[PDB]
Parts: sequence; structure tokens; C-alpha cells
Amino acid sequence: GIVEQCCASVCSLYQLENYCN
Amino acid sequence: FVNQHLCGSHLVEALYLVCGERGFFYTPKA
Repeated sequence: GIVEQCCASVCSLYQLENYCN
Repeated sequence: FVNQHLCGSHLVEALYLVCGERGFFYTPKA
């Protein structure tokens, strides 16, 4: 889950979409 | 694009910038 995934290096929108309803 | 660096419930605010507003979720379990 995308708490930490971005908290490292830089992250895309498809990462962010994943979780979304 | 929108892409960032931060942690936590800022990837909610990134989710809000990506997907949109209206109630938006989280799906893993621990």
C-alpha cells in the first residue's frame, strides 16, 4: 500500500490509481 | 505530471490529484 512506496523515491499515477475505489 | 516524494496521507492528496475526490480508498489488510 502507497504509504511508503512514494515516501522513498518518486512515484507514478498508476501506483496511486491502484488503491482508489 | 503530478509525481512526488512525500509520505502518508499525502498520497491521499496525490490520489485526489490523480483519480479524484469522492471518498477515495485503500485496499490492503495487516
